[PDB]
Amino acid sequence: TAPDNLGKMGIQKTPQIQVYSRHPPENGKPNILNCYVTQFHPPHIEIQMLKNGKKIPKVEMSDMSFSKDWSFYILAHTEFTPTETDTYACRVKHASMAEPKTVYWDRDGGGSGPHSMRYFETAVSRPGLEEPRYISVGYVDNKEFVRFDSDAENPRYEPRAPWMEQEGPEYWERETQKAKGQEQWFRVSLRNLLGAYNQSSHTLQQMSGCDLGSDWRLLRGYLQFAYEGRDYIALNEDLKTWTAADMAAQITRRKWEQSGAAEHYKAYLEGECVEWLHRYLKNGNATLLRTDSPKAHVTHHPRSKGEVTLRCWALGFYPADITLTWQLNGEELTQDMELVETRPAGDGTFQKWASVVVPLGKEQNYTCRVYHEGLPEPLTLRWEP
Ligand SMILES: *[C@@H]1O[C@H](CO)[C@@H](O)[C@H](O)[C@H]1NC(C)=O
Ligand SMILES: *[C@@H]1O[C@H](CO)[C@@H](O)[C@H](O)[C@H]1NC(C)=O
Repeated sequence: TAPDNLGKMGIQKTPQIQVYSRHPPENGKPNILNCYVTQFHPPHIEIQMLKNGKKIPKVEMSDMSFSKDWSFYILAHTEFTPTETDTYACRVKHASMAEPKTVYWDRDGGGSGPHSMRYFETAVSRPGLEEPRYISVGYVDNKEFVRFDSDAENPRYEPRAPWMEQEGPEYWERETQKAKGQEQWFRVSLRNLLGAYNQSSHTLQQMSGCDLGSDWRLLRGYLQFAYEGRDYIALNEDLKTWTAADMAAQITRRKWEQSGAAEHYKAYLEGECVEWLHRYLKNGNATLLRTDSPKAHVTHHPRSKGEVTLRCWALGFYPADITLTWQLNGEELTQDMELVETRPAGDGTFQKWASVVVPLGKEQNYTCRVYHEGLPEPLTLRWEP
């Protein structure tokens, strides 16, 4: 259930690109190629996937999520069957870069833990058009489940997970009406903010949600806003007081203090947010509460006559929480270890790898350990000659 805002309001980051396959690539066998682009702002971006320099058709996109620091995520993926000589790339156009960036494919909560709900709301003012584009994405445990997009010919909240088909029409009508309210709220706020910062594209973001534990009781609630991808105002953990990021947001804070806005959101986070997440978790039991254990292996990458890189892979796991660690004769090497952010592999599962540089001839004294709730015991494995 989406939040409902009350009183209104009173820079570029270059993307990071990762290109990888869902399964270990075998020539002539079906697979999925992923292009995972993160940490960029503004959200507008153009992504193409290439095979031998040719645009690949029917590329799917997971759109319009963002992280705690307000920078945007996107996942582009397409099924493909690789062969030995083909070359594959991902080409990204973003306003933070002078020219397009091409990255080539190198062939070398959830479950039983805590749970959370989030609504990621973004309005972007467009120069050639009147109204801003307003998008709302709802998430349960890293899984998109609802979406509203004002660029739709008939804008409406739509189900994005199969267990939301269960909700009757009055649910969708009620959520959609909230979205239209939010759209007006964001539109007038964008106009106020343009004056407040004395400006002449612009972005306004909201993130709201509740965190639950394993007992499914409220751990913490959030309600935070950003302008131009930078903190503006956030509701503190007490759900009573506000933290303002600059002098403009201080004016908004005192206005929202006079009007008791914090209590309106406190009631949503403590009651509605918690109770309907419970229902979503139970309706989506088979999907959200499953555990898929990781399959793990170690690869060998010589770099000179004296040194080699060992990379510990974990594939096909759900939920996303996982711990990869390297050890040398029993003691852990976390400080001198190279990791990659846990990444989605395009089918509901996730991937991660961790690497160390070791002297050639001592590979057998290094061990990788994998911790995952889907594993009855932690996995221990080492490079196999
Ligand atoms: C999920 O479904 C199974 C089978 O229907 C049931 O036994 C289990 O208790 C359910 N889990 C939760 C958390 O509702
Ligand atoms: C390293 O590996 C070898 C091979 O098993 C072993 O003999 C040795 O005790 C291990 N540990 C150290 C500290 O050398």
